[PDB]
Amino acid sequence: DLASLAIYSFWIFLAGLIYYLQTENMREGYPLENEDGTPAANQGPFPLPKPKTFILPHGRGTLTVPGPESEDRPIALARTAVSEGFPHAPTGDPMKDGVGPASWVARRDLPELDGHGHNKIKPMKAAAGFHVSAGKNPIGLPVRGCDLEIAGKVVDIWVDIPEQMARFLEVELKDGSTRLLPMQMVKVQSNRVHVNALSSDLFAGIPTIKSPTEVTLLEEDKICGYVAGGLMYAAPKRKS
Amino acid sequence: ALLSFERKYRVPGGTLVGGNLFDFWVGPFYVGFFGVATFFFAALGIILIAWSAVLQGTWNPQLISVYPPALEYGLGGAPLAKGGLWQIITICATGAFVSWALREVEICRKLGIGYHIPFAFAFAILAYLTLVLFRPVMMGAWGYAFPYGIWTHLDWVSNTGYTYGNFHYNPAHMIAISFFFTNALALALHGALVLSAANPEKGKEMRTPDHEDTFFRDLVGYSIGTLGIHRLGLLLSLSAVFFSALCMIITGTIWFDQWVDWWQWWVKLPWWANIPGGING
Amino acid sequence: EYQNIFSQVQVRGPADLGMTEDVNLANRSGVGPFSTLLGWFGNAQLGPIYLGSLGVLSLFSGLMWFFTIGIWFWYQAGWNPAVFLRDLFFFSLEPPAPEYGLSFAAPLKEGGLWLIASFFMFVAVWSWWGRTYLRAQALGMGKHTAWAFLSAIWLWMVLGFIRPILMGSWSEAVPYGIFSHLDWTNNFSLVHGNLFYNPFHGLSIAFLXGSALLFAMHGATILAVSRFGGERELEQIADRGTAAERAALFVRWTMGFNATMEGIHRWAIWMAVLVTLTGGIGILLSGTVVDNWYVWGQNHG
Ligand code: BCL
Ligand code: BCL
Ligand code: BCL
Ligand SMILES: CC[C@H]1c2cc3[nH]c4c(c3C)C(=O)[C@H](C(=O)OC)c4c3nc(cc4[nH]c(cc(n2)[C@@H]1C)c(C(C)=O)c4C)[C@@H](C)[C@@H]3CCC(=O)OC/C=C(\C)CCC[C@H](C)CCC[C@H](C)CCCC(C)C
Ligand SMILES: COC(C)(C)C/C=C/C(C)=C/C=C/C(C)=C/C=C/C(C)=C/C=C\C=C(C)\C=C\C=C(/C)CC/C=C(\C)CCC=C(C)C
Ligand SMILES: CCCCCCCCCCCC[N+](C)(C)[O-]
Ligand SMILES: CCCCCCCCCCCC[N+](C)(C)[O-]
Ligand SMILES: [Cl-]
Ligand SMILES: [Fe+3]
Repeated sequence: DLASLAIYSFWIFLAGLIYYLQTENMREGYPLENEDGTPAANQGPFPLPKPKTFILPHGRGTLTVPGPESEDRPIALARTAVSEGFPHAPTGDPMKDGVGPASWVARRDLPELDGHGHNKIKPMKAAAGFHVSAGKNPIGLPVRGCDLEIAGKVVDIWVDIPEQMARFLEVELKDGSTRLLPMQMVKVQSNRVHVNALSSDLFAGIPTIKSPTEVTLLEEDKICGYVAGGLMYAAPKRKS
Repeated sequence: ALLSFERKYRVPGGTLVGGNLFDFWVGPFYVGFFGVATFFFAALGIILIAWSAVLQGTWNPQLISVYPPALEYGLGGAPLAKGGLWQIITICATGAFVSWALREVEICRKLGIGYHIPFAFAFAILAYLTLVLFRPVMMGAWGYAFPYGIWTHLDWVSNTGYTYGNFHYNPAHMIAISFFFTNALALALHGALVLSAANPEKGKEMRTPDHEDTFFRDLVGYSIGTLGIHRLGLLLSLSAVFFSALCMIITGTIWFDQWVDWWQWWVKLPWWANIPGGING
Repeated sequence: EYQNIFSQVQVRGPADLGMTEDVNLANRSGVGPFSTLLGWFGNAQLGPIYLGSLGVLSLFSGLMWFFTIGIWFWYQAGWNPAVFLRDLFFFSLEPPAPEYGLSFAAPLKEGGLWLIASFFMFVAVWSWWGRTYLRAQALGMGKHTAWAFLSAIWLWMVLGFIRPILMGSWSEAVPYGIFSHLDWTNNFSLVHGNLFYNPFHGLSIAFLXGSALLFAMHGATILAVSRFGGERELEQIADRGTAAERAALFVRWTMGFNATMEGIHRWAIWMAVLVTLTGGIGILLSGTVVDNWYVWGQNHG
């Protein structure tokens, strides 16, 4: 009957819909590779999709995906076993090298712009009209490491202008340089900002930016990543 | 085989138990100690399900059902053939669920990310445990729990529900429903908004969050933002399940009469209880 | 370990009047206030809203619908404010009796009103639909919100308009009432022989529950990778960074398949819209084609 028709038709449409959805999520990271980077033989059931092209705003070119995938960076790792499937140990300092939970991605080395083509993230000292509206103002507070030692002082907040939120703490170190700290990775407290992921000796190791008033996408990933890696790698110096 | 960007992440470490013993992958799947446990409780639990099917006399999956003990056994044990299999299988289901959550924590640590996902997943384990463990214990028998079968678990919902009249009138049910509905609204909106900005009118450049925020403000006068929407979705759906377990823990324990009659507390409020007219009096 | 569920600091700048593109700025309000309460969870900014002809038309008839219902609730309450507050859940505006069939000749006290308020709702909602399409068009955005909205309109249209017309009577439609629309629901299921045997019901439940699972995961993950700027769902598409890489690797390592930053939002929109799309078909077939989902289920078809 008509309802039996309805439901087979649906289960067929549902099967094509999943196929569509499945191939749409192959647009990054494919084709699969062997651990040495050659293409894997078994690529799975579904084929790759017909490439699509995004038009990046502000004359920033296009992106076509799926496209050629190069890491565009060096990976400091060696095999630990003779067969596929095991970990790859770092061959240097994973925090410096940028592997594991400290990884970054070779993103454009330009800053994300807003709808009007201006830098999306500015240090508050250059963001006209912007102030702390609620909560504790971190500017001026000292920054503490997971080893309970003091590493620097907050000298500014870096703010998303179109989204109106704090994104980085600009921290001043003992030598006078500053670094950005991911705001998602600090605990602002009444008398200090606490950073669980870094001991104090690792604060100078945070990647630095090339212009004091702008941060680029690469820069964002390198900084962010390095801070997350300390969770795993700076654990030889952390108490409760 | 590895995703094109994946090798730089398959580093040692992050395990909770076992050190570097189960620190490896099989295909795309990370194992770890709790991968092993998951597979153990899952494989063991599956065997007993097929065993239950031997005794029941059917292999049709639309008929295999594994029922809890009778109410008569209370909160004690029962024979394998008459309710004990549900007891083992239930222990295994929990084992497989909790090892799944724990294995997700291990995956999180390697990757250096937040623990939000297993935390969210733990609310669904809460709901399951309310139905098969917390509610039966308080009520005094495993019989009050639901059976493991496709269509028979649907008979439990209908029968448990209809025992208190229209279950619609459970006030926690109502709240739980609402969150379930709002989450779907918010999901369709979030899905549509991202896609509508990444996939604009043909020939145009990609839009920006600016566009997304302008679209909401133009439409309802308020835009929650891009961090707010994920805050909102995690929170909407976690509440939905929470009030589900809650509507269900109070039913048969502290409220066992019909749920429509609970609303009479409101109507008998003394300052209007005897005013004539309207629907009541 | 801070969890990013609330903001620790709030920053404020000038009110954001919004992108312009092809929008007629004569129809944007003043920026409303700034909610600090809202600012811990999301944006502090209220307004500006955009109202044009379709806005007023929708908002007008949207209120006319609401008022009609509440006017009849006072008449039911005999105009006593105390009775009103007491039996508020119990009042109900009901569709015309079966006798009147599909005619509009029904008396006011026995339908008619329901037909008035129903029409006002019908104008309000379709107005609002065209508003979501036209608001996107002005900003040059895709029409995904409007097509997804159409899937909720589907179910609503079926429940109170398409299915009544097919059954031959306005009486089949849903009443206007808190406890009374609940009862219509239970009843509907009983008369058609347990909706749990309707396969579109059980699918629509699958997607309901699946949308809670999916938004639970998507939200948890983006929070889990907001330390890498993941909440920035869009530039991560133009230029995959580590947030997108590790979010993909969580799901590949946990359960074996792939999710791109854009790709997972296609899961979102479809999981959601399928709730009301599947459900609408199940309610539409109920009583038009199928009298008893248990008996239909017995013949499996
Ligand atoms: C006739 C029946 C009654 C009624 C009686 C009941 C009863 C009885 C119950 C509900 C419950 C619920 N009902 Mg009610 N309800 C009715 C009408 C409705 C209507 C409606 C439109 O009218 C709606 C929308 C709802 C909605 C809901 C929710 C509030 C809730 C279910 C979600 C939940 O608990 O998830 C929680 C999720 C889980 C328990 C799943 C957990 C998954 C686990 C952790 C992992 C499983 C993995 C699996 C094995 C993996 C395997 C596959 C692969 C191998 C990997 N009810 C009618 C009036 N309702 C239930 C509830 O609140 O439960 C707590 C409940 O007990
Ligand atoms: C939550 C409140 C009620 C209840 C009320 C309902 C109602 C009402 C309905 C279902 C529906 C379903 N329920 Mg039930 N359900 C309950 C608890 C459970 C539990 C559990 C806690 O362990 C499980 C595994 C299931 C499983 C299922 C599926 C048979 C089906 C679709 C689920 C779905 O899409 O989810 C969302 C999840 C996803 C989209 C992710 C993928 C999940 C996959 C498909 C799970 C398959 C499990 C498989 C059949 C059994 C396990 C494999 C084992 C190794 C044997 N229910 C409790 C008691 N359930 C619907 C149905 O059609 O049933 C016939 C339906 O109408
Ligand atoms: C005792 C009752 C029966 C029952 C009878 C029904 C009936 C009858 C129906 C459902 C429906 C549904 N049921 Mg059932 N169902 C029961 C048991 C359950 C159980 C369970 C026990 O666990 C669950 C989880 C469900 C789950 C579901 C949902 C999947 C589905 C509704 C989808 C939805 O999003 O609607 C919510 C969304 C809408 C109704 C769309 C609204 C769109 C409009 C445009 C909104 C306009 C708002 C208006 C302008 C007001 C705005 C006000 C302010 C401006 C904010 N049922 C038992 C078996 N169920 C529906 C369905 O699809 O069935 C297939 C349905 O009609
Ligand atoms: C809390 C909000 C929602 C939620 C969230 C959620 N679910 C999650 C997660 C999160 C955040 C995960 O991270 C995790 C995951 O990996 O998702 C892909 C998961 C998950 N949610 C799942 C299912 C699921 N979630 C549901 C619900 C929800 N999940 C909530 C609505 C439901 C519903 C509504 O019924 C189901 C069925 C899985 C896809 C996965 C957990 C997989 C897992 O634990 O695997 C280990 C166990 C096995 C492989 C099998 C063990 C077998 C048993 C020993 C024997 C069978 C016993 C069982 C009781 C039989 C029951 C069947 C009958 C009742 C029909
Ligand atoms: C404070 O007091 C005042 C008076 C100021 C205000 C108070 C108002 C009150 C008390 C409001 C309360 C409202 C309530 C409780 C509303 C509840 C609504 C619910 C639960 C609705 C549920 C479902 C409705 C559906 C499915 C409606 C569907 C309708 C349609 C699909 C369109 C119908 C169209 C028809 C019949 C055709 C119309 C005619 C033409 C020519 C198109
Ligand atoms: C979901 C509803 C969200 C809240 C919508 C209310 C915000 C309206 C703001 C308009 C106010 C502008 N005005 C008139 C004060 O100048
Ligand atoms: C959709 C409405 C949700 C709004 C949530 C409002 C909650 C207020 C939270 C305040 C806590 C913030 N702080 C810093 C004081 O902890
Ligand atoms: Cl609420
Ligand atoms: Fe919003």
